[PDB]
Amino acid sequence: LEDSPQTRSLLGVFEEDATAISNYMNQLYQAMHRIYDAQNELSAATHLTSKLLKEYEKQEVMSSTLQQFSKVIDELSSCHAVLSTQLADAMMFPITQFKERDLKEILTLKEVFQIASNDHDAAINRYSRLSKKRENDKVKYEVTEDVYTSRKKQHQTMMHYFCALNTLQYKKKIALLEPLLGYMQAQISFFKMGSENLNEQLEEFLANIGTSVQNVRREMDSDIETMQQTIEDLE
Amino acid sequence: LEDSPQTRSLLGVFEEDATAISNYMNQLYQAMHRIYDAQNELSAATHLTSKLLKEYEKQEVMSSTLQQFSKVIDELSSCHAVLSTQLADAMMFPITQFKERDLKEILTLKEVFQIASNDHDAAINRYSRLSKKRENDKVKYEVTEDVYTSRKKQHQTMMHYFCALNTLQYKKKIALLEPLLGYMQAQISFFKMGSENLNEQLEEFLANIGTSVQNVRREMDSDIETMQQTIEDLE
Repeated sequence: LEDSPQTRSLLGVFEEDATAISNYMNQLYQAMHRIYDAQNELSAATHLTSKLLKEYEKQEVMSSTLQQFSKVIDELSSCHAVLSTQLADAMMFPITQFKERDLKEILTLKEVFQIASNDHDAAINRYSRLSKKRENDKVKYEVTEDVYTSRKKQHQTMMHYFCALNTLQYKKKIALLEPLLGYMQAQISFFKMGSENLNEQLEEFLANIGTSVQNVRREMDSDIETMQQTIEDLE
Repeated sequence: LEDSPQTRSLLGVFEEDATAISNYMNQLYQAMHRIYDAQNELSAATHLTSKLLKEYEKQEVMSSTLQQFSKVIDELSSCHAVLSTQLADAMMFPITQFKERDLKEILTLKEVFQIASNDHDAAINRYSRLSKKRENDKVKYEVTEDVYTSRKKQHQTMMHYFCALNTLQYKKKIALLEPLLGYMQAQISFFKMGSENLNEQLEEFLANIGTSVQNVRREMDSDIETMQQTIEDLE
């Protein structure tokens, strides 16, 4: 990449690609952010539900059954809370930093280059203006010098910008794969830990509660017939 | 429960207890509803993220890596979606019906009793009014008959109300245990199915992506030194 024409040409392609990269990563940032918010809210609601079950007693066999449910639910809420903090740290942080630091840096340097470029166009236009007239040896030297200094400035800001565009090609891949790896690793711990808490003893408990429920339903139907009898007698 | 005084007394206790039951179940309804909404949003955001990863190609080795992530994520989004529909059906439905049908029925019957009671007070007051004066054999018979019919009406609405208060004692237990059992059963399938999708081959894939990421980081650092050299030459 020997000269300015070629580099400027390649800069345009890197810039168009950086625009597509920004559009896709912003969409990914938004989707992941919805996952993060939902998992955070799900942890809080699951912990609130376990908290409420404990508060039942603050109005006894039911009390105790609710305590066991509350204990299992609190274990699952811990899984959800650890997953939330790992999603924030290993998934949200990387995609957020790519958007807030890298993509912003690209726009900033693009603008610094735009201004240095406007400044050089002004010097070239002023050179054209002063070329059309008989004038000072001094202003001639100055207008020429301004072309050189404004072009050097334009070139330097262009390369600062092109270097970041080139590095963006790498950050793009890292910022795509890092949050996905972080997300997946956190899910593996969450499903494994949760799944172990949900054992065969817990299933025995659930089967028995199921039976307790069917029994209450039967007793209800039977006591409704007594109460209807009691109503007729009182009438 | 031989007579009206006793029954009315016991009705007051059932009514106070129904008020405490409504306050607690409404709080439980609200907590569970937050769990339901969060799990629904989490399923949609997880499926949207897998959808976006597939769309990457619609701008190749990255393409393929993103496809594998998208496949694993779509499997987890299926777990989340089945859990959502089971939470709606086995947890939200029972606590919702207890609140929208049972608790509402209690308030309705309580009001029907309140009006029948106001009507009897009016007949008793009218009996007092007509007792203080020399008047018709007919109005006397009528005002007496109105006391009897308004009291019978008051008593019947009272018993309709007391029977529902008594049955509420059973529904209360069923509506507490049913959603909790439904919730827990759905969680067991979700963690088991999810956990199996997250196997040792998937862990091999993740370890290799981790390596791919560290390699991109190295290549980046190295290509940045080349680009800085290229910049100096172009200047």
